[PDB]
Amino acid sequence: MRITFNDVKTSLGITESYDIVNAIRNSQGDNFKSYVPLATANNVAEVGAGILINQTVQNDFITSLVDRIGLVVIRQVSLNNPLKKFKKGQIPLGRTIEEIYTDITKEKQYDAEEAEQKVFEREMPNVKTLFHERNRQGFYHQTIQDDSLKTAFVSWGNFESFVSSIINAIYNSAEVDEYEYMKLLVDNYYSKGLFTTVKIDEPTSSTGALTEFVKKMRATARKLTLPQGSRDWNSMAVRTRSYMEDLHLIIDADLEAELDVDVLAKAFNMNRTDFLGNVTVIDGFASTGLEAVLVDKDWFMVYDNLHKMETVRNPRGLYWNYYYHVWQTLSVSRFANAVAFVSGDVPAVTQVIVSPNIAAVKQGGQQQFTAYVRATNAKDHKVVWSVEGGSTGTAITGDGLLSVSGNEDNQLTVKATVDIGTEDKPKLVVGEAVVSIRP
Amino acid sequence: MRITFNDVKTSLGITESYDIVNAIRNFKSYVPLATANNVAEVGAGILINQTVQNDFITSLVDRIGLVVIRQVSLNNPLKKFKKGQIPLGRTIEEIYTDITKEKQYDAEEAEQKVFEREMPNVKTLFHERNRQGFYHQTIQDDSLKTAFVSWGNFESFVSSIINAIYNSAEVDEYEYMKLLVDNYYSKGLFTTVKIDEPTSSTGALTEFVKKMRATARKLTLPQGSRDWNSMAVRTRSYMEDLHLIIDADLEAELDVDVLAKAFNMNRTDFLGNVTVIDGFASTGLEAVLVDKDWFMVYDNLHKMETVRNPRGLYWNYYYHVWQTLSVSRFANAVAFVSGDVPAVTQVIVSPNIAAVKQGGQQQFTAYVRATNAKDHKVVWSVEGGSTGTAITGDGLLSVSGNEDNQLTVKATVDIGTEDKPKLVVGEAVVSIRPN
Repeated sequence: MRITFNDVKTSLGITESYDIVNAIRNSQGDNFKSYVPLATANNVAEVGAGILINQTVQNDFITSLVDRIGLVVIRQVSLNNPLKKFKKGQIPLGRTIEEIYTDITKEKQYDAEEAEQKVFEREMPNVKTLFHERNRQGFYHQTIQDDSLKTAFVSWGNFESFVSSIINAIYNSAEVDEYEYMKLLVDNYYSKGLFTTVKIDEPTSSTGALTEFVKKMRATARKLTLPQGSRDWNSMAVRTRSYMEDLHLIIDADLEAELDVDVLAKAFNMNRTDFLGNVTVIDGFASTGLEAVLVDKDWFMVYDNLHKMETVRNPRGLYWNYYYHVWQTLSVSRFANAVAFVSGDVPAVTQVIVSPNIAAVKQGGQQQFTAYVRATNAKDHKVVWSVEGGSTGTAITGDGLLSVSGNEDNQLTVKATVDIGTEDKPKLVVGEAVVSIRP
Repeated sequence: MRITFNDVKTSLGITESYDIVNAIRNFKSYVPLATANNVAEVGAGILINQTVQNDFITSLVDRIGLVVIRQVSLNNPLKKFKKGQIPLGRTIEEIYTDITKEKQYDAEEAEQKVFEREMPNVKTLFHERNRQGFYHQTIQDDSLKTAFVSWGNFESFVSSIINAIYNSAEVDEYEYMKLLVDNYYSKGLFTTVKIDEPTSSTGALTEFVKKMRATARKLTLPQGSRDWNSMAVRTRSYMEDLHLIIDADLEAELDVDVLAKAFNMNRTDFLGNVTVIDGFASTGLEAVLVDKDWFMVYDNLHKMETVRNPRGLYWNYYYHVWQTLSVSRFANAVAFVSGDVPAVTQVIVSPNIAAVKQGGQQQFTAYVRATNAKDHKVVWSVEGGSTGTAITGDGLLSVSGNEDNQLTVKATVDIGTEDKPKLVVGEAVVSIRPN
């Protein structure tokens, strides 16, 4: 075991542009005339960028002696996840999380004559539930041959520094992967089309477009925080409210650079033009038309289940193995407000939602379904209704009222369809709910 | 085979939770020492880091499982054949003085000789069979984290990790016993009795029951039989010490009653004396009746050893059980076969191995284990090879002088015909000492 290299030049990963060493020596009033008086310029130009591998150099006075290393420096770096503030506590027990939300009811009219026989009747509350599952299990592996690593150092201080460098690199890898996994949530959430999209033209195109985007964001942020709530900003179409201090706007660096260079510097009373909520900056989104995402604090459903470290020793090879196990759940809540602020060409209708997604109806029972259409334009749309139960005698009317025949037992799917395409080229956006028959 | 937390609770002198592990291992100031309702504290302390978790789980599984399994494997139904650790210096040999008559009082006859010895102890060697194996099982970190929610989950986890190994070992013990019985029958030291397919008809069943009763009454004769047993050494057995190993089909066909009435016991004390196995896989063997001291087992060791895989985040624990099985050559053992067994099974020489001088004589007698009342003649051969060293037809062997080799007396019985590819013989070693 003796690794040795020979016949290597100090220009390995070098792609020269104009050969400054030659450019200096032939100048007549050029910009390089300042380096003409320099005597030992060639050596600096040769080894001024460092070298990748070093060879044994004999001393210039006594050739028997060999020049030695005079300084050893070990570089360290620490990396962090800027989205780590969006995390929550640990859940050591269980692999799933259940989320329950209850909605508002409908007002009735006072009637003493009819209150004398319907006293014991019942009204069922509107309650919805969602589930989140554990979806990340990984580990990081590193080996350390401390016994054979002693030949590379002459001082005991650098040995533990070098091993701690690897130990810290493990955690740096974990942090980087955690950041990427958290960004993947926003990316795939936009990919699935569950965001509420606001159409802007282009941020980095003109000052007018930039200030129009600012106005649109301000109006949207104001609309989110109304005391009576709204159903236009969450994928579950429930009446919810958000607070100004809990609103986070995620943007990229180019956007803030354009903002503060163009419209913030030249603005008297700049507090009337800047963003409202808490502003976070990242290195851009993977999606095409995404510019800035406005979300609620509760929108994130990230949890960590396992973070452990294990060590193994090999008595034969004299080395240590380190394993770092990380288990996590990555999820997003659909009960929180979320705005996409997209700039490219978007469809007229993004999605349609049926308010009751889970139904439990008896054989002769009835159910009511309401449809909410997320449209990107001021124009309206019409919704058609259909049932794929499979049996005869059951059907739903145009207003979403269901009638079920007794002599049937199967899964029923209620589909609401909206047509957004032109004639001869149909384009449909559909939403479905599952109904279970009870005997 | 169905052991639960009650079994470990009775095996140990404790109830419910225990802190002996953290008392005996720092590790003390890592988990709470209370036996109160608190379980989140103990769970967090156990799972606080991998070193402590591994130490606790290893100590627990090793010590507690060893103690519990060793306590519970000695209470199985076949415990009367089970002994403790093997005694030192066993010499793997059995010695048994043959019971003889008493000499009549005679002063004139006695005054001639007073230092005369009486008889050799006609001892033999053990028939042994060693066993060593392991089972091994795995436990995960998930179903250790999800075991401290309530105090019942922990005991359920303990029972789950014990029961599989315990029942596997209990099942394997019966198989090892069956293989030992099969090997003994293959050797052929059982004394044979002919029956005819007890399950073929109801008459065959009652014939088998009557034959079993007659054999038991002959075996339990107070005066001694010498007819049974591997070698004719005149041993007697008692009624309550007879143990029966019978096939599953035959046991199912037979009723619990009348079979017990064939002996002097009544059902309740007969279920503990009858053992049922599924198949013998040996020609036509049906049921074997052996003495209580015929079969013995000594447990060399039991051990639990654990190792953790951190790449896969789990543990493996191995249970190694080593023990030896022995069968006595002086105990009664009747085979009760049904088939085409030869008329003569084996000829046995009573003197067995003997020592003689260069000019002595020795008397050899033989016992033939014949399956029929028809008498068979025995011919004596000297083998050996010398001049003047010969054995007559009555079994008297005379050793000639100037002899240096070791001879082997043989007794042969012919049960063939004009073409006789069969020969039953019995060998006897005679060692000569110089005069």
